[PDB]
Amino acid sequence: IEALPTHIKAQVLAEALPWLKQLHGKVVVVKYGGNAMTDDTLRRAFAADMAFLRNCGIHPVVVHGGGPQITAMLRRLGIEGDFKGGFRVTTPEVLDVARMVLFGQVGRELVNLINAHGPYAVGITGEDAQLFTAVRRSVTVDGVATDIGLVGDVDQVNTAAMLDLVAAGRIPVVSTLAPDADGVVHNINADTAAAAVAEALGAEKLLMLTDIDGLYTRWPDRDSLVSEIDTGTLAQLLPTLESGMVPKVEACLRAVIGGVPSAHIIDGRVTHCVLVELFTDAGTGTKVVR
Amino acid sequence: IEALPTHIKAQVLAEALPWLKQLHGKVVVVKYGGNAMTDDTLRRAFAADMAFLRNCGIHPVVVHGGGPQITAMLRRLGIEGDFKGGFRVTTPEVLDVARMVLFGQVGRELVNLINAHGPYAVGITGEDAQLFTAVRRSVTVDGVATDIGLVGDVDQVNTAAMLDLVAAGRIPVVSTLAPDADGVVHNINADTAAAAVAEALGAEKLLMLTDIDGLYTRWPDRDSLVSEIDTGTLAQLLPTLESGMVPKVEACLRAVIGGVPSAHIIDGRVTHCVLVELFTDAGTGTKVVR
Amino acid sequence: IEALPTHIKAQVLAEALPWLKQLHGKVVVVKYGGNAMTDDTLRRAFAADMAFLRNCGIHPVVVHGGGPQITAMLRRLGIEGDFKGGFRVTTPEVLDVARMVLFGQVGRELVNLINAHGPYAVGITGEDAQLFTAVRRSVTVDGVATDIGLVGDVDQVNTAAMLDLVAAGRIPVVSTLAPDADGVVHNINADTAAAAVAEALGAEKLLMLTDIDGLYTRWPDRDSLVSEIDTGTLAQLLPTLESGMVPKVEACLRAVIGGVPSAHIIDGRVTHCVLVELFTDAGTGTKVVR
Amino acid sequence: IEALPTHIKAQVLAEALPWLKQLHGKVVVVKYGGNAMTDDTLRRAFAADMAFLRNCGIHPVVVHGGGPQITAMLRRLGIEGDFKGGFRVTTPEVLDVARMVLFGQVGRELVNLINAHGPYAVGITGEDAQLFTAVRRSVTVDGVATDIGLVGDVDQVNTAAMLDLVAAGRIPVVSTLAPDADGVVHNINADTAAAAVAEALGAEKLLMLTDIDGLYTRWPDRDSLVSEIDTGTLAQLLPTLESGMVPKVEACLRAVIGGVPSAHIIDGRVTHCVLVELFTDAGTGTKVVR
Amino acid sequence: IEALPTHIKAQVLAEALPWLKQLHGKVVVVKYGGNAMTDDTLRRAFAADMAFLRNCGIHPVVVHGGGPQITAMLRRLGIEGDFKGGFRVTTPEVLDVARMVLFGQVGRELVNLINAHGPYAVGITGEDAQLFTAVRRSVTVDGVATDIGLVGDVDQVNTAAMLDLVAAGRIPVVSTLAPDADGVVHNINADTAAAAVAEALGAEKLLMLTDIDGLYTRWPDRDSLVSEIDTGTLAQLLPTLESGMVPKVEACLRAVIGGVPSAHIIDGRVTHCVLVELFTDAGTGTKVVR
Amino acid sequence: IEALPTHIKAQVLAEALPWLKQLHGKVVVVKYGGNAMTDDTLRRAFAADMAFLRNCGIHPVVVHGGGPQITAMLRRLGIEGDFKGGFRVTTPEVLDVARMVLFGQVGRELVNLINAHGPYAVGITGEDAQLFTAVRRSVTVDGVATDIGLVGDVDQVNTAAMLDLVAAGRIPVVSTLAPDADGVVHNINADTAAAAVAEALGAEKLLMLTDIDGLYTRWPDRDSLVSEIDTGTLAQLLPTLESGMVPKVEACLRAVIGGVPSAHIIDGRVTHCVLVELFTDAGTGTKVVR
Ligand SMILES: COc1ccc2[nH]cc(CC#N)c2c1
Ligand SMILES: COc1ccc2[nH]cc(CC#N)c2c1
Ligand SMILES: COc1ccc2[nH]cc(CC#N)c2c1
Repeated sequence: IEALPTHIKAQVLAEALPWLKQLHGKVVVVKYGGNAMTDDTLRRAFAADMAFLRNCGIHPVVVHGGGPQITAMLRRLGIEGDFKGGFRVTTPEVLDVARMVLFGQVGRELVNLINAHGPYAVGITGEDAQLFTAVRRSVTVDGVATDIGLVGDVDQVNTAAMLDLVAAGRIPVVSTLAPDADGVVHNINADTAAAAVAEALGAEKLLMLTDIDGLYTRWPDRDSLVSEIDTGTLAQLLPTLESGMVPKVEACLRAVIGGVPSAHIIDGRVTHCVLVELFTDAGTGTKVVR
Repeated sequence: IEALPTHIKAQVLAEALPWLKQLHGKVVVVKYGGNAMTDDTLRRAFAADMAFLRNCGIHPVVVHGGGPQITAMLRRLGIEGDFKGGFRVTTPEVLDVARMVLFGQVGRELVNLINAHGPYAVGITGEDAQLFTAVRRSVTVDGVATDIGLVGDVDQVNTAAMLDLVAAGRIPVVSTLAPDADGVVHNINADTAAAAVAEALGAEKLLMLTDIDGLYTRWPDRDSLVSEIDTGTLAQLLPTLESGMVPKVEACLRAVIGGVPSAHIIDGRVTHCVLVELFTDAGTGTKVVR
Repeated sequence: IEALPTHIKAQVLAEALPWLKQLHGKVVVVKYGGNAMTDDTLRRAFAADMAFLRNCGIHPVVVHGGGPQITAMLRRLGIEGDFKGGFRVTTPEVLDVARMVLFGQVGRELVNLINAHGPYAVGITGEDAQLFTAVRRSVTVDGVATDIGLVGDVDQVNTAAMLDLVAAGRIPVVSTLAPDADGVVHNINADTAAAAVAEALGAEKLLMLTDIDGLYTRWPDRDSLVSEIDTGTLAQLLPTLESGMVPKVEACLRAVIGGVPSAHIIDGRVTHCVLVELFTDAGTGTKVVR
Repeated sequence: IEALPTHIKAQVLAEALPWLKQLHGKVVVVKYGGNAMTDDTLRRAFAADMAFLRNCGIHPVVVHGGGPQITAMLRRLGIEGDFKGGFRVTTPEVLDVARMVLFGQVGRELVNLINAHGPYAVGITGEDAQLFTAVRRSVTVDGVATDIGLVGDVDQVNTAAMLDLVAAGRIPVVSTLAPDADGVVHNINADTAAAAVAEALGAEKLLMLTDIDGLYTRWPDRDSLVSEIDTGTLAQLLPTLESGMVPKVEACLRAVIGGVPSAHIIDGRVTHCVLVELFTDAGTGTKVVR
Repeated sequence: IEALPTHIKAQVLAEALPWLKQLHGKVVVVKYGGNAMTDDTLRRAFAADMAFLRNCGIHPVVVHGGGPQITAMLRRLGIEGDFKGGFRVTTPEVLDVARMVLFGQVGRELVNLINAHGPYAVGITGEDAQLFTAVRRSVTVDGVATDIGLVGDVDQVNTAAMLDLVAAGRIPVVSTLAPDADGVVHNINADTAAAAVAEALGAEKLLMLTDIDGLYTRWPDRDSLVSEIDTGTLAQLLPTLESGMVPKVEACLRAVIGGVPSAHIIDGRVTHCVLVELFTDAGTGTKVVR
Repeated sequence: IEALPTHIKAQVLAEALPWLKQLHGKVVVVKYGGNAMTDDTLRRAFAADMAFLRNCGIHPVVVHGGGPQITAMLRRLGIEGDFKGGFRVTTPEVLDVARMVLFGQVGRELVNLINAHGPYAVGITGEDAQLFTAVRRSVTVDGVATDIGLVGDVDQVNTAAMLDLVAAGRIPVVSTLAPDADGVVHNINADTAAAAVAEALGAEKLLMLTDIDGLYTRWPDRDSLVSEIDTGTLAQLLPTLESGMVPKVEACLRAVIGGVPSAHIIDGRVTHCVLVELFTDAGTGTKVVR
């Protein structure tokens, strides 16, 4: 990268100014998952990008999944799954394992990676300082609403306490597990939790790290890819998308309808995707507005 | 407990005043382990006692072990141990498991128990916000100093950041794992870590929850039990005590020599031991001064 | 009190937790009078109980009477009383004496007693920093409303300035004398003033130290005594009670109707009554709610 | 005062600027006694002058005596005096009376007078919030040091707590009674206490209201009067002055040696003396420096 | 001024108290121009008067004109004027000169004069920290509304940022030039700007330094001069006054209608006019209320 | 700039992180002059670069010259110069013009340019709030020290007040004129003033905008250009450099000897030079250390 003239190194920097000003002093919630989380080079760049934001006076908040890791640990422990539709029933035993893996393993990697750049990252769940609570969610399989155990949605968020942490110059790394109103800890889908914290905290943007270029109208036509779309005409598209796409899209809808100015679905496989989406116009993602 | 006259209910309350005043606004570090951690009734009372302290304007800081739990999980995972002397070699694989169990399991139970009383408890390791670092410790077996993997002592403690958390009305529940200077996470003996945070934070007292009445001069003579002892004549006794006793006693020495006014070894098997040691003279523990 | 097993010393302490949490950070106004004020052992315990509250992070505010002391000083000075019904006409001369005795004698004893435990207690009247004002009250004798001099009710209270003092960790000891709108100092009935500060400050509880077990429905049937009663059915009882009882009861009504959660009439003759009423269920008092 | 041209009304105002700047944000301790305290017109002007200072952002602190009032009350109460030399033995009974008169009568008049201008004045003794302590003083009669009861000197002053009160925009009116180290309240000579608070608080000036023009070298030569004098050559004069003069002069010495820039002895019989001494060069007083 | 008895030096000082209290902690906007700005003795006294206010804890804000100075510099530069009616067309070239003279010359004199008394004065325009903006004003000549270049009225005022400066103990010296919404700097009539800042800042008073005794009903009858007048009956007089008088009077109307308690037109030729108007009843000015 | 792949737009951004972290929360003093000040495209980019820094939470402080502009205005005014050696004698008349041009013209352009990006820029001299003072400097011509009027060096700097302005999120644009100890305003060489504020404020870096590539050892050998040099071996070179170079180099020496970590001489003719020097390694400048 040394053979690039110094006068264009300058212009790409200067073209970040309007987004630097837009984002200065603002909350940005980032849901992190996919291959940006399993490849060492992508995950290092993500950590560095969160340190970037922080050394700009932007306030990143990180929400992480970990689905495959939970599966692998359950298998190492020889815990037999029960399945309704294609969901695993989260028994008390499976919650324990899930909590142990998300907060004790996956979140620790990200904290330590970010903290190679400074004393920034701090891991939390809904359990810590009652930062947020959960309500038992139910799922519908082949038409009928069914219970699949200790799985919930984010209920309410201690907005104030949360915003103090970011003000101290700290980056919350959020494992999505939280008590219900009786203290019973539930596991929350990370895409959903991200949307819910973003709306609670009054975030400026919600970034979705996903394993695709962006939202395709009529997959797999290459002509279908989109830069930007509103909630109205997005929700009208929701019933068509592939199974894996629904969660990333419903979170974008819940967030932007919730008042977040824009939610973004960007390519977690691109190294430094967070930087390209926030500080350049060459975004491969797709932006969502009302 | 209803058949006790109301005029003696009053006196036992009034006799807490001199310790309430002594402890108001002060840091108390509590190392929690043993049966006060595995029996539901004792562990609930401990949680309630930490909420007590906090609703008095005292600042409890909780440091927890978890030795047996780590063993059990390693066995469930079929991870083969390597042993020098009688210590397990903490490989990278064993650290991961240890971190996962201490922070993702054992610390979560205590956080949720305390948080039945309010939004108080918050789990941390040395990794979070770089709250403290570790230095690789070595051990001596049958005379020779030997390496037993990623096991360390607390190196340095972010005293300021730590004291802000307690000031926000929060109870840190500390899992004793911390980066070394190269970011490599080590597991720290919980008795040692407790002594080290206590000295760093300028704690007023260090409480040691242990599975005994107190320190016996010449075990097992019942006539040997002691109420109070200084560092000088305690250190002269250290080479005699049973293997399990050394860590609880060396931490008391490192802490009180470090400037902590008094370290206490109290009976974790007594329900509400923390209350009896802090607010009554009927302590079964043994106090340590210089 | 040493022959009581250490495991019950613990339980009576632990049973204070729910009231400690309820009262942490809250204002409690205590009207102090009667024999809890003239016996050295009771008055010392009261002082110690106010230091207790303060070393729990509770905010006590003390309002005191002094009726008998004023009488005695007037008699020592040979000041002749004028009496309408059974009230003394508070002339300018009698106000001076009253102020001198309440603020210069009775309030000083309590300040010095409390301040044996720390730099806590601070004496004030309505005159100091204009903390509250008075409006000339009139009385009805044998049916007709009559003037009995410079006697008033609390008019308005500098709520903000008052709440700063408690925040500095100080215990206001309030002598109930205050300017009217023309600067003319009036003497205010202490039971009434207590109710009025309690409502102004948003106190959590109002404690009434009185010389009885509690409120009797149909005195002197022992079967008449009550633990708890609301304002509606209390006010319906007011026209029956003994002359001395009216002031303690009307203050409870004005306070709980004013929004104070509960007012209490407790036995000032019991040593440490404040402790038993606040931190035990063995209360001899009687609680008042709406 | 209306027949004075408006162009000289202006100049006398403008000539206050250098003292306004010198005194802005500074502590000025004023000992108030004498006829400036017994004549209604002088005492009203003094009150108004303290409100002046405060509405300039200067920090007045008022210390008051009351010797004659104590005598009169003791006589009304028929309390027999015991006298060694010409001092009254302050028995426990005489302390009580003294405290009652100084704090409950004399200090109340001044508080209410000042508070005709705003919520400024606040009465205190050493007892309140432990603002200062006393040490038992002894006196020498006809050569021998003799005990004359509960009379002391100011020992130590809670400088910080005191300076917070002035910062809240409050004027402390100080009755000079304070606990000794065992809680035993003593009466302190007001001239002495004034010097001691002035030095503790780092006052800019100490003002002494006295019943004379100023310090005369060789009284009663009119040619003897002085504008200014240092400590060295003042102390050399101390053994000559009239009995009543010693206390006003020793306080000036203890204060200016203590580091207070200048102590002043001014004419309490002049209406608005405080204003003339602080904001004009036409001072009748006498200034003291090192 | 030394031959004036010290007892009347005192009374004129004491008669400032009610205005000192009224103005303590309040904003006073002063428009400064005329001969109080060109004579060295008057301008020094004005500077000293602003230091007076500040060393009383009053918050002066200074707005200055400079019409004649701009003319003189334009003439020295040989810049030819264009005139519609009797107004100069402010071209880009004339703005530059105006800004250069007002902010770089006239405002510097006043800053340095005030700052002989302390680190008080600070020069600003609407350009600095976007403290206020301008909207292009038009004028009506012989009946028709006409453009006369880059001349505007104060549009909106950064009230908060402005009030922080005064709180730091600083005196803003305001040159009345400000950007429009496109960044194009305009020159604002100083009388108008003064009224607009006064209303924005919630000033207690607006002082107008002008070259006259006060507002005459039917000039030049000496019997016409007035002490006080409301907005209603003032506005009904506006169409009659001399050309130079309109701006001083319309600003008084815009300010007092805007909520400022009183605007004053005082005699800038009297040395220390600000002092006489604020702290004496011998005002030659004329006060305006609703 | 659109034809550049998005994966290299990312890398140049990511390579700013180590300088972003180094500079976060730090003071950077920038001396601005030369063609970066007279060409519209360069001066706009400079303004934008100062907004960049500010929207990163870096604290820029701008010091500006204006030599040629002063000359031009003096010539337009027909003010005859007096010259000793090749310096103009700054008479009172020339100071006035200099102040008027620097603060009223040159500084206004930069303030308005920066303030197109937000309410950031604020113009000051040493006169405002006494932010810094000057001491009359003398010059040596052909060997002899000679007076050339009201020209000085920065004497002392109100470090605290200055650092508050930057903390409020404001960018001081400094015209280098300041009072001496008698209030007599002097003109200060801008290169010198920049070095002096940088050292006073504890700046992290001093940036020098100059019209060259960088410091040449033996000009004009192209082989002479340097990236980095310490003070020792730089000072040994000072006696050789071209006349225009001395001021830029002596300021670098006074600053880095004064404790500033690094001073930089960079190419004001490169658009966005500030960005390239601070956030890229492709610097054309030359860095100075001890
Ligand atoms: C109050 O909310 C929380 C929750 C978890 C936390 N971990 C570390 C900190 C503070 C630091 N450094 C913290 C705060
Ligand atoms: C502002 O209200 C008051 C009234 C009386 C007081 N006495 C002592 C203090 C403060 C201390 N320590 C105080 C404050
Ligand atoms: C924030 O608004 C402004 C505008 C101009 C200023 N000049 C000097 C200061 C602060 C100081 N000392 C200042 C503040």
